Amino acid sequence: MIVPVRCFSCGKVVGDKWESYLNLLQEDELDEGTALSRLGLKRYCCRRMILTHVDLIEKFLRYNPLEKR
Amino acid sequence: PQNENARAEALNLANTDSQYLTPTSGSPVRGLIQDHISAGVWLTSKDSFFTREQYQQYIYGCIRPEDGHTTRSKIVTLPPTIFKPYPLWTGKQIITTVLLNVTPPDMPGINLISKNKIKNEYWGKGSLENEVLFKDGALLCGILDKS
Amino acid sequence: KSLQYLGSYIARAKKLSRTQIIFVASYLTSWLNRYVIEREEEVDQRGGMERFKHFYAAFQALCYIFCFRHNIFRDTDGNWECELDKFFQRMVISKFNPLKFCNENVMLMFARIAQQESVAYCFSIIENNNNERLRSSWSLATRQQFIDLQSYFPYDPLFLKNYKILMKEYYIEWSEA
Amino acid sequence: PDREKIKLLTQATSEDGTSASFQIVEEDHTLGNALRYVIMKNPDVEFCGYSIPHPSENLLNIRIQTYGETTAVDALQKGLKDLMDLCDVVESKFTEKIKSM
Amino acid sequence: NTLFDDIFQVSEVDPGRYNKVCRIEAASTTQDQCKLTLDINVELFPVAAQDSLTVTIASSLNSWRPPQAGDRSLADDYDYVMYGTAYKFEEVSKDLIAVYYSFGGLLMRLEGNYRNLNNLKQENAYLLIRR
Amino acid sequence: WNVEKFKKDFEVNISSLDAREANFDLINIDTSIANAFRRIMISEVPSVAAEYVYFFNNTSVIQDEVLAHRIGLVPLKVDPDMLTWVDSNLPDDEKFTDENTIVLSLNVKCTRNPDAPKGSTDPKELYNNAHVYARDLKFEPQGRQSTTFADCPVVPADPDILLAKLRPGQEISLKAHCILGIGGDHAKFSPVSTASYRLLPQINILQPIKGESARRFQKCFPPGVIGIDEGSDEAYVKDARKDTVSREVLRYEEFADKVKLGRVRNHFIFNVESAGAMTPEEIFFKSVRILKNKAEYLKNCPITQ
Ligand SMILES: [Zn+2]
Repeated sequence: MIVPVRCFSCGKVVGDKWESYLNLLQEDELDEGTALSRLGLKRYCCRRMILTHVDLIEKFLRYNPLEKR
Repeated sequence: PQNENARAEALNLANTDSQYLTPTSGSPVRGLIQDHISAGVWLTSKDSFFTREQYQQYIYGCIRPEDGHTTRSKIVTLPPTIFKPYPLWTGKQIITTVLLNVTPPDMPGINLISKNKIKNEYWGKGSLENEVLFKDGALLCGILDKS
Repeated sequence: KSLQYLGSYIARAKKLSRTQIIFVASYLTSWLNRYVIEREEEVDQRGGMERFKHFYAAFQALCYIFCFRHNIFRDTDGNWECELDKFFQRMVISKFNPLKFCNENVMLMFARIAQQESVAYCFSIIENNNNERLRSSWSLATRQQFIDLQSYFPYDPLFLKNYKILMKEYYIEWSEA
Repeated sequence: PDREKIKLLTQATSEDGTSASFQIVEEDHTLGNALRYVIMKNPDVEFCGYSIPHPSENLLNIRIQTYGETTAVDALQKGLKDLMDLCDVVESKFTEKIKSM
Repeated sequence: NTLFDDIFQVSEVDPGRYNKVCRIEAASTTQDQCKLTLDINVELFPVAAQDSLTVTIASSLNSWRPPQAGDRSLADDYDYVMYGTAYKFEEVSKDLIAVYYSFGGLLMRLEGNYRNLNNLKQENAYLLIRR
Repeated sequence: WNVEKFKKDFEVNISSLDAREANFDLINIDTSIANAFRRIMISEVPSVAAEYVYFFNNTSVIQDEVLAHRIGLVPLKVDPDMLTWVDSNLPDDEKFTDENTIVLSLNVKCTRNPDAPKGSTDPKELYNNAHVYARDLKFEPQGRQSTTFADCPVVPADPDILLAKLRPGQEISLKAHCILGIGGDHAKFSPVSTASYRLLPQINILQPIKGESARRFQKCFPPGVIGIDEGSDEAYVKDARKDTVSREVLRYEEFADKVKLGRVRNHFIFNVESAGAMTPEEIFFKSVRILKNKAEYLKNCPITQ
């Protein structure tokens, strides 16, 4: 749903890396493997976490029962 | 079961242990499968050698002498196959050692001439590894198999 | 259990006569002397020290009895009834090694008192015993019930207000002995 | 003390004590393998191995047999001591290299 | 005591499908009728064709335990030593005989004249090889 | 063997040390012991992490237990030596003390932003406090801690960890108790973003290889591993330490005959990354110490029959 905090296998913090990773692909126009490297994700353990994350939460958030649409 | 008559029956009549042979044709129903067959072909291969340290460790890891099979209250081992330049035991010796520690001591070792599923050609010229030979409880030739 | 009862009773029951007590001592040392004479040979043989529960049980009772009533076992001369001086030592140094297997608190108190009375010297045997311990074997599955059974004394003091008062005429508190 | 940690398995320990089996609670391969490595360096040890009955009971079984100069319990102690000393050597060496680095 | 020795010359060294063991075929240099087949841990004792190996079978060396301070035995005189069992004897012809040894699975077949192999019995034996 | 013989032969090489990761070799040590350190570093070196989370309110889209879980994964920059262990046999009142426990609070409400640049997608300008970060965990000192931790406030090691997201009207309100624990119990306590080793490469060539073979052979290993010498024109090994052991050589038929691939066999190349609380070297030291105490604690326990 939202970025996981740690990599499942490494233990390495990964949750601070989602918003920047998107900005790398978007703004700096890098490919995925270059951007992952720039964020320090070396082990394929860790590259997998950010490479394949689906920010499904951003869908959930569009249904907010506490505001007049 | 809730009373000693039923206990006695479940431990002596319907218990797993007897039921090695089926009553249909009188053949085995219990055996090892998959990993254990593949493992056996490898462990009992002529290419298989073990140092004193490894040999003793394989033995103790599988014997569980702290059981009802106090056939001795001391684990027995064989002398190594290769004495010099370096003490080495073969895989076939691990098997002989196993049987030696779990069969009755007041009773001669098993004698079997059998065959396995792998043709001699697969090992190379002059091989006899298809022939399974147990003499006095020792595996002297052949690998162990699904058969 | 009886042996615990027996020892607790002799110790506590105020209305007992010197001779009824000596009677129980005379039974115990007698029965004990025989045990050691007929059985010590079985210790270095096959089995454990549990084979001798009953020995320790009786030796406990007798030791316990000596704690509460040692002042009685000195006859007019100043000699010991039942040769307690010579007798205790013999058991203490035997192969059964009572000191190791009986209740710890009694064996300790017996040591203290026996040593004080020039009756026996156990304290080095105790030292040796709990040294060998840090570094004569008994399962402990069943070794505990015994330690349990040897800890219970059915006539240790009462805690019921009235009954206690009523018993006083019939009771020897430790402070009294 | 703590009496529940290590116990003798009296049904596989000989009269002369030159052979014995111990069951240690709360220990796996970590200590077991390291301890048998050390023990087997003792020249009076004729046999030694460890095993783990089951991955689900925290138990470690060590077997020691000696050639008769020391008891099995002795070998266990020398092994344990040897192991401690061995760690010291490592700690000290590592320290020096960090300093010198 | 010693039961058999001879200098053999190796014909073939076949690694089969293994990579620590090789099957050796070799003929005696002293008897025209004496030949040999032997599995060898060639990682511990490499052998090439045309090598000449001295091969000894002995009943004892003058139970096993790691070498100690100043142990001396027949093994000292050789490079490679194995312990094993004789498990089969056979008549090959009116004159010649073959004995079969197993060393924990590594197999030896020694064929020779029935007088040349007289001392070999169906017992255990040590095998000693030196280059 | 002998402990002195070991001392003379054992050796350490420190390739790179840093505040987060260490790369170093242990040379001439037995695999059983290298493995011990490795296991211990991952699973038995204590750390501080959130264990109990007390919610007073959470009307976000993320469920309590899940939120609690992530907070537990946040690596707290706390020296575990500054804390004593909790005794889990006491009631809750007695259980948590100023030597036992660290308290974190979290208190966010999301409101709508009036001054949003009309036609905006960014939730920073659309909403106030839409995004909740680990840095938003406030450290609330208890008792003596106002003093003890005055020189080192409790801060997550990775401030920018995304913890939750909200929309107008939703609030989160929680206190967390953070205590000592070990990785073997739960991985949130593991102090590593991983400690592991590899055995050192040994590439030994079984006969000279030169000319066009040398160039070919050289390309089966990463850049810099295999060198081609000028003069003999033959290939040689520059540094095995850069090799990844892909076994690529063994594919090409011409070479599979002429190379054995091995290790300098005990020789262990360790790589230790810290989750952020302690330095690598501290974590490795602590493990070498932990192993020694196991041996020491055991030597001093009486063997019960
Ligand atoms: Zn990862």
